[PDB]
Amino acid sequence: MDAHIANETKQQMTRFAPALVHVIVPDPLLARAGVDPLAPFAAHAQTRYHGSGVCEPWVSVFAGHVQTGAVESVLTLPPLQRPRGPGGLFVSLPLALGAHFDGFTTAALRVGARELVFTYDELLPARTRYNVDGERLERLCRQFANYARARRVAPAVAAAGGHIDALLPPAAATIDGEAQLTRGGFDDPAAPHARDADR
Amino acid sequence: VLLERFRNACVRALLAGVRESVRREPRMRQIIEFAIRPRDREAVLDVAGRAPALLDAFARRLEHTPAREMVDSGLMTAAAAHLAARATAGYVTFESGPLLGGVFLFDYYSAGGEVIRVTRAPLAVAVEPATRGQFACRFRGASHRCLPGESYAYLCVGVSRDLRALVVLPGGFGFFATLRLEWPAALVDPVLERLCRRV
Amino acid sequence: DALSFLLAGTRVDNAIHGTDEADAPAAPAAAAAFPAYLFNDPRSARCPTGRLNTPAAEALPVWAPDMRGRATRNSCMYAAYVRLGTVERVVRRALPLAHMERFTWDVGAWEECFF
Amino acid sequence: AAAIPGSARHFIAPPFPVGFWARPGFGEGLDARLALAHANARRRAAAAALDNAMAAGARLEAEVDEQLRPLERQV
Amino acid sequence: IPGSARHFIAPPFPVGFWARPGFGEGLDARLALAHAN
Repeated sequence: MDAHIANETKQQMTRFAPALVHVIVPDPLLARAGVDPLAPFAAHAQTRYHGSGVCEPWVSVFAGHVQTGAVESVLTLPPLQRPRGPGGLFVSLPLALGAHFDGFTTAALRVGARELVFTYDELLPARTRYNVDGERLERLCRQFANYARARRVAPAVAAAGGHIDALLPPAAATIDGEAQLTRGGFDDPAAPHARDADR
Repeated sequence: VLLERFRNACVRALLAGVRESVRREPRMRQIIEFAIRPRDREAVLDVAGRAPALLDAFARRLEHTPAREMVDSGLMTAAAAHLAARATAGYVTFESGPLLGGVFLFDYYSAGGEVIRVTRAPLAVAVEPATRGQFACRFRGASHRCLPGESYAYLCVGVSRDLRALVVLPGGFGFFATLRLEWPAALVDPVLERLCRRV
Repeated sequence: DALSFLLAGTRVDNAIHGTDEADAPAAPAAAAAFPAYLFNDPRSARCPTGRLNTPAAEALPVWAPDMRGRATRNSCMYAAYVRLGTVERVVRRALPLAHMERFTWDVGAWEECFF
Repeated sequence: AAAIPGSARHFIAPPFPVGFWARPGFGEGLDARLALAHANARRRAAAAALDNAMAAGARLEAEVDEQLRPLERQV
Repeated sequence: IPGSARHFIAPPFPVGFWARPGFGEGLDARLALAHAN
């Protein structure tokens, strides 16, 4: 996740592209692309418009390849649990947009030898999925509560554990990243207004 | 489509070159010095017997192969090095110093039964005119024994920055061959933006 | 000042090529200009202490001093010296050498030379 | 270690079939390969994009059913 | 003979035991287009 932060700062401070996008290419994709992980990386990228053949000069981006479960490394904190699952390199590609982001104009990625293409129409989804992260976060806080209650480490954290206890139920907890891609549905910006108008 | 068309053009060039150099009913002189032991007259006679089918299978193979596997090879490397001049704009490679014309980049091929490329990275050999029109081989940058035509089971092909190809059967027998690349001009800068850096 | 002038070329070419590889942002925002006209303004927006979280105090001007990639002191470091002692004479005489004369050892602390 | 020395006066004359030149698919700008590649690439990308769109569309009937729960409450 | 020169490495096994080259790929390019159509 440090890769995404580094790329965001390098983009905002210098403006080497209009906007950005965060991507987690997993293991089997890289494997079928002909590229191998666990080897020295050197990431680059360029944006190639369609129908003309004008390519902006390449730009180096910071990529960091995790080894064990990747998706959970975005969701969990170190001392409370360990991730699990497949793992691929984090990266962030540059874009070219601002008024009507054109379709069919790709964003070409470059790794040690091979190049991958990512059509805009494929990269940028309309609706996001922010409603399930509340369900994730409550479980995370309950997790920290049951840790602080049992491990008996320090008083300052014990007070916070007691507060969390008295705030929400202490039942149990576990965080699962794979379940995030399955269970959820896409969040739209209306439904709160539906509930409100029904109120 | 762009990469497939470019590769088709390069292969058409090379195959037409060897085609024209062999069209006239030839007798090929071993252009590289190699002392052959006196019991191996049988083996060079066998090379003589299998030269035609070997060249035919080589053409078939070099044609049918996909494009992702070819771009790292020396064929498209020297084709890009050739296009780099006429493009009227500067261009720098990614991971290799410029070719410094005079050096032939080799791509081997097996000579027994099934014909498959063996070399992962190209071999940077340098020809040098020697006694009685028999160019001397020597190679810096790579270190791979049996350089051209030294050992059996290695058909050796290589094209210079100036796009002049040679073919070295086992034992040292072969011929030079010129190359004429036929490709439009309205698309040169796209391909060179995708295969170089333009700095 | 003696070294600052002695090593002038070093300090010059060190202050400019020293910040390299640090992503500086784009042109600095006009909000970065620290407003000075507002100190001795009798009539101006004001806010007593004890009401600074998010009150109806939004009327204060914004100023974002943002310093990201400029030349820090360690960037302009060019020399460092330390006192060794006192000397009478230096003669040159032999591989070339330089014999001291009545050296009195008095070691001092280190010193920075950046400005 | 007595072996034959190498000099350019050595030649090797392979028996070529005099019809070796006019190989039909040879020299011609290769059609079927580029065409087949384009075909398969389109057919794979279309399946990918269809699966992507369906992944969002998998909530249509559910949204339509959810939207009208007030009109039961509104009587 | 002389000069510390290079030698042509011959097939270790007898000559009869290294196959005449070929190329076997039943994947035909034309009919593939006809089926994909």
